[PDB]
Amino acid sequence: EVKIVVDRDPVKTSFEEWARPGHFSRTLAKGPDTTTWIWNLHADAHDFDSHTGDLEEISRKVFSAHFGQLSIIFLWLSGMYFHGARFSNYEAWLSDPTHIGPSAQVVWPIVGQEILNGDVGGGFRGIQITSGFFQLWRASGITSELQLYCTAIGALVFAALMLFAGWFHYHKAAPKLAWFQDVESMLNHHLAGLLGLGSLSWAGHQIHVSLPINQFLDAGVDPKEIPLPHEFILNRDLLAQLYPSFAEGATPFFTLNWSKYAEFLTFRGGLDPVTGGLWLTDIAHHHLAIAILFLIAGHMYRTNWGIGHGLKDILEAHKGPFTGQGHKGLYEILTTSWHAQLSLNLAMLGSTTIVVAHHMYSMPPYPYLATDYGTQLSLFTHHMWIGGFLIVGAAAHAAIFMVRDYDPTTRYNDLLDRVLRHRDAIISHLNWVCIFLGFHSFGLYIHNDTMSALGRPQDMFSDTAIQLQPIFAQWVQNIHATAPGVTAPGATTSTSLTWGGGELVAVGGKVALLPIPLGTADFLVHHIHAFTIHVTVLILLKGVLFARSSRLIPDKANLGFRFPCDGPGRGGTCQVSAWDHVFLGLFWMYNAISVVIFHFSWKMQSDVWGTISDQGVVTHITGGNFAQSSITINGWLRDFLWAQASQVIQSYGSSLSAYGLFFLGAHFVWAFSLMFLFSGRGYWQELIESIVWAHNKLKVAPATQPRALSIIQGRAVGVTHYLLGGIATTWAFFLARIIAVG
Amino acid sequence: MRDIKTYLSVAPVLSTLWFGALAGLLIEINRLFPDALSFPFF
Amino acid sequence: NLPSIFVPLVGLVFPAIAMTSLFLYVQKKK
Amino acid sequence: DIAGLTPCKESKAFAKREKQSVKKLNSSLKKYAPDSAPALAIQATIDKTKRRFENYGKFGLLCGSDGLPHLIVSGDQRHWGEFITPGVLFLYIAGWIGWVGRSYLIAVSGEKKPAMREIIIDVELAARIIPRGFIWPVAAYRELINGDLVVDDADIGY
Amino acid sequence: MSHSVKIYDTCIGCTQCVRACPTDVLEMIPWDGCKAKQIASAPRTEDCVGCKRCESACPTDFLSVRVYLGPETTRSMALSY
Amino acid sequence: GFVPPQLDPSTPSPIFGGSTGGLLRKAQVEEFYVITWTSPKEQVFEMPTGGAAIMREGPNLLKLARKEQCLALGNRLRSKYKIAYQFYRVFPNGEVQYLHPKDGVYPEKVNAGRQGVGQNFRSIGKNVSPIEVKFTGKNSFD
Amino acid sequence: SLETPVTSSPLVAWYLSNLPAYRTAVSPLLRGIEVGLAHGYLLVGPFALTGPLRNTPVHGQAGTLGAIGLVSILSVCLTMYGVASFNEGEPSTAPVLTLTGRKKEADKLQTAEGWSQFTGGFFFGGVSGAVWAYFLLYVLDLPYFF
Ligand code: CLA
Ligand SMILES: CC1=C(/C=C/C(C)=C\C=C\C(C)=C\C=C\C=C(C)/C=C/C=C(C)/C=C/C2=C(C)CCCC2(C)C)C(C)(C)CCC1
Ligand code: SF4
Ligand code: SF4
Repeated sequence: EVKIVVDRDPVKTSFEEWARPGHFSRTLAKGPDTTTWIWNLHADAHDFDSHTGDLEEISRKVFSAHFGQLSIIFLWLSGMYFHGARFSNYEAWLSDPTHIGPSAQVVWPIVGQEILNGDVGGGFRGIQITSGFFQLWRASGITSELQLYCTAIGALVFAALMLFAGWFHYHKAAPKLAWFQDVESMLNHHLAGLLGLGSLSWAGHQIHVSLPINQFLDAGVDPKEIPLPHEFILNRDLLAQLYPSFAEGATPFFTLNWSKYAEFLTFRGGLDPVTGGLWLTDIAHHHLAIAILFLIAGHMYRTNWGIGHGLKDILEAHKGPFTGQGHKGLYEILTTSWHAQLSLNLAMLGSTTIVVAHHMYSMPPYPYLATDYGTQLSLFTHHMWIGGFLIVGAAAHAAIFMVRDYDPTTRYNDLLDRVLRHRDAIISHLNWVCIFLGFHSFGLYIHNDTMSALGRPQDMFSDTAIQLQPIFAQWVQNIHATAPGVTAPGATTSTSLTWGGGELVAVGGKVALLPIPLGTADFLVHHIHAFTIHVTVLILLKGVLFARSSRLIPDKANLGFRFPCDGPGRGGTCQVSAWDHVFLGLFWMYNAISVVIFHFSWKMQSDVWGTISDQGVVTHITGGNFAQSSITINGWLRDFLWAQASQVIQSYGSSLSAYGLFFLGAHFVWAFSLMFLFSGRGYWQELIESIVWAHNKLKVAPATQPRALSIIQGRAVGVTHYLLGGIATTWAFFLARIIAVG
Repeated sequence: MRDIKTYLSVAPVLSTLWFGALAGLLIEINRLFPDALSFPFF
Repeated sequence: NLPSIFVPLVGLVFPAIAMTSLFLYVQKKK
Repeated sequence: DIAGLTPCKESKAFAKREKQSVKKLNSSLKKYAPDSAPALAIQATIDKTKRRFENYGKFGLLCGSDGLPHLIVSGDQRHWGEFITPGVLFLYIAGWIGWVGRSYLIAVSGEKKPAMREIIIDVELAARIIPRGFIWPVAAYRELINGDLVVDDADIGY
Repeated sequence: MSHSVKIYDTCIGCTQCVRACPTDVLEMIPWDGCKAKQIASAPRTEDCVGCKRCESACPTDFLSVRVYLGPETTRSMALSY
Repeated sequence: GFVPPQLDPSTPSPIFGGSTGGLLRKAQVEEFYVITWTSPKEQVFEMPTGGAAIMREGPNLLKLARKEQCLALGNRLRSKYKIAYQFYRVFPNGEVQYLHPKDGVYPEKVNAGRQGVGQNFRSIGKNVSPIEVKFTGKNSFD
Repeated sequence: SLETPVTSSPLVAWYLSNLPAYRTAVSPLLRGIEVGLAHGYLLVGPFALTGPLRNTPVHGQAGTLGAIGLVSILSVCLTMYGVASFNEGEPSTAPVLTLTGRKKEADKLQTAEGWSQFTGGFFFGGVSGAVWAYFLLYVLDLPYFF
């Protein structure tokens, strides 16, 4: 069956190699005859599958690499907790979080950057932050710098431990194949073990530490004399004072009359007006139910005993009439090629990151989070960016799998075979859908702008003119606002407040959430999003499906994954490798994310965020001009892009001045990218040649023969600089604007 | 041992330490001579 | 006045006849 | 007074800039305890920029019509503490670096594959070649005298 | 005749092009101007697609087989429709 | 030249579902190609334009659009299973032409009998400047 | 090639074979005028209802004349394509083989003169369809919504 088989001490911890670069690649280890060697060295370091031919060694290598990654993550967490401990105003922030700006970074007074340590309130000076740690540290009842300090220490310990574990598992006790390739027990554990018990232990930490101290702070007390956590579990009488049921030990649970615990485990829903956040009772019930669900899920597959399924015994049964034999053998494909798994997991992880970004703003989990505007905004846009990048990586590695490790002779399948057998139909129909959406979602904006600039407003696309109504969205919102009436009696309000029914939650003269109406502008922006997503999918899916062989080049696969072209023959064959398909799709994903985040910023600052008067009149941060100025590109310039770019541009000579400076460098690089994206190579090669002559004239010609970057590396550096410029520009814009006005 | 010496003589780490030392020198000069615009020695 | 006669002609019908004439030409095959 | 630029030892707009700067700094200063280390550093920067304004009002800095220093690089050594002396100093430094690099390369050229020593420097040879900078003006000089600095018709290969 | 191929006496008769010719254009013939006593030949330039992969192989001084471009045709363009 | 053609017959086709990589209007109006080989055993092979299919015993017959795909598949069959092959061209009149070997022996190696179409007996640097030949039909490489 | 139920089925082949563009058992001019009147009845609707004079009591005649103009433009385009691609004594390029394999007479619809008859029929039919849609939309006009 399945056992603990491993091997002993393959590679010794000897520095013999560190002084010899490129030991892994036979060609690289010979020596740098030119300068392209030092590019090619970094370029293929992590390329494990091109260093061997057996999956055992590359599996060991990736097992060690995961430990390296985890060590870096732990070190980052430790740095964060430290800087919170020794360099923040966290205690003053806890004193009253309504109007005290979270700052967690000071700068040394050397070169005039003292102005960076701007006024943040609470007798502190420091660069304001928007990471949003403080809402978490108030949720977990840290409420003391000693806790941050010791947590940073423990994080450092875990980091060193993981680094050790890595070194040991690669060098000394290397796992074997029948361990890795055994996915049944891995699924079994990770379902039951990691996620379930994780959520369970967190529910523990919440019901036994957070809930009481948070309730006390909501009652209003200086956290100095707030009783320490362990003094809430050792002596029961405190929790007894809080929750009568909680003073009944464990009888009401075991004896199946769970309703007694109804006080601290409940299903209220909505938000908590004391902090706008979620009712921690609800989130505790959530984490606990999720723990139980993962535990009961974990027991699916047979591992050693006689019960349970087998991932081979599940696929082959499914075989429909149209497709034929079904998923037979697919189990072998997804167990014999790492790149396949990397692609699948990257896709699912990007999608989950996006849905996390979405669910965050509309249901603020933490307390006093939906009122620190910049934090909410920055979190949402960061998660969106991460999701986009993960998705593109998924597509790229899927293409790499399609090229290298796919083969019908032994890694056969009858499903993917059919899929590839009609690729042309797929790409054609997706292309036509892309054209259709492009037309009927952007030409609408063009028509609206034109009919505006021609003095014919009553022929526009808006509520006051020829009208388009997003009826399905309002239908769903009505349903979600009337569902807690009959369908979900156990709830108290709608699942969130953004559903089109209820009241508004406002703390400290500022609003946090309220109903959200949808106008024709929302219809148009949603169709823009749909179109751009469809085009990115078109690019990447075409790349994957045509990575093997196209009707232009018959044997593309033999030429490898990443090569620049196939010469200028047959009318020119530039950018045919799947690698170049990903190079293209990157820009379109960037554009999709950019327009999405702009739409989000405008919609929030024009319909939700803002301040509330003493009487109750709302005056939003931007005045609520969305439904009347999002329908013209010229509007986007005037109402949003130009106007709300003030705070970044007057930012010189103030605390926010750093956000100003980047706003130029971001643009600059942004420029710079074109120089690599537009030019070619031969020109630069000849220029380098003349420069080498000019040097050689002075007996300075270096033996590391200069060489203009190879084509693929040129495109890579170009796209990297371009993404950097764009993202840094929107980053500076967002931070400066929101943290200045809000 | 000598292997780690030849590794340390590889341009990345040597360059990092050299640049760190140079930057430290410059920032210390700036500390000991704030804003240092002219050459008020001769 | 005269614009109403000429502008529509140099905008639609004269460009149309020019385009169709050049179409016919470039599609010739002797 | 080159083209009428008075030194801000005597101009006024300089005093106005100084006054407004120290004023906004002081107004910012009165939002903490008079002893808090941040307030202390604030007062430190206040006196620091003050003594900067003073130093500028000590070295003949001709000063614009808007209250700003303005260099005078016309060649007159009267205002030379801006270009001439720092220029020749940086030229000395640059010649240092250029000569030491060139000498290192010319030396290490004589090996089996000089690329292996161009990526991984001969830090011993590097250390015993590096401090020669004090010779860069004179040494190269003799080179050009003896014609051992340039080449005539050897272009490729070496 | 759409494109054009040329071969020059710096051919060392190493025979990499033919092995890398995608559409069966080149071949070798008995010569007396190298050890291998064989030189290239292009009697099938009609199907010459135009990719430089052939002359991307010739490891001579500068080159020994050139691919000069010219007009276009239906087969010199990889058309399949 | 004792190197006669083989006059491609009509023999069965490989087992394949038929897919969007087949022929188009071009093949039906201008020209197409047919590759033919004898196989040692029913195995699996990836067609040039999509997916994979199985071959049969004896001689095979596959049709394709352009010569490049045929020759790519032939090189695959020669480097993967060590079998010989031919491919023929067809014209809508009914003509059939024999293209690849032209003697039976690969063009990879020497076989006397081939003429010398397109040689220049001078190094590449000896070519002349377009001004010396302008306003004429001639070009430098001729 | 692939043959899904879409591209291959009794009802779909039946329908596509019954519409005028493939029923070779009729004169090409008649198929042309039939498709013309079809598209004529077709296009009047949105052009009229959503035109730039919809808020005016003339919107009917306006949309109808616009439809007629578009029909005329497309008939011009048809004749132009025909004179471009079809020579005047050369053979046809229509599919002369059916699904079973019955060698079909070369479709006179796919001839220069046949394409000309088709174009003329289409133009006349489009005009008739447009005026018919007008007379049925603005005289006998109760059971509709517009
Ligand atoms: C000590 C080495 C050295 C020396 C003496 C020179 C000398 C020269 N270079 Mg130059 N160069 C060098 C290194 C050097 N270069 C390096 C490493 C690069 C790549 C970054 C270049 C890139 C370069 C370009 C692109 C151009 C020149 C040009 C020139 C000429 C005019 C000066 C100029 O514009 O430079 C400007 C200054 C630079 C480009 C900075 C490069 C100097 C580097 C940073 C010093 C390297 C020192 C060494 C690597 C560190 C090791 C220290 C030691 C312990 C070994 C001049 C002959 C120009 C020319 O053709 O003139 C006709 C020109 O267009 N160089
Ligand atoms: C001093 C010096 C100099 C100069 C320099 C310069 C001029 C520079 C510039 C620069 C520019 C003109 C621009 C720049 C820009 C930059 C940037 C722009 C950066 C960035 C970075 C980063 C790192 C970012 C990041 C991020 C973001 C923000 C987004 C996404 C996320 C993350 C976080 C990634 C000289 C030569 C004299 C000499 C040497 C030294
Ligand atoms: S072009 Fe160069 S590569 Fe393409 S076929 Fe003719 S010779 Fe072989
Ligand atoms: S060119 Fe290079 S490859 Fe072609 S024949 Fe002459 S030597 Fe052999």
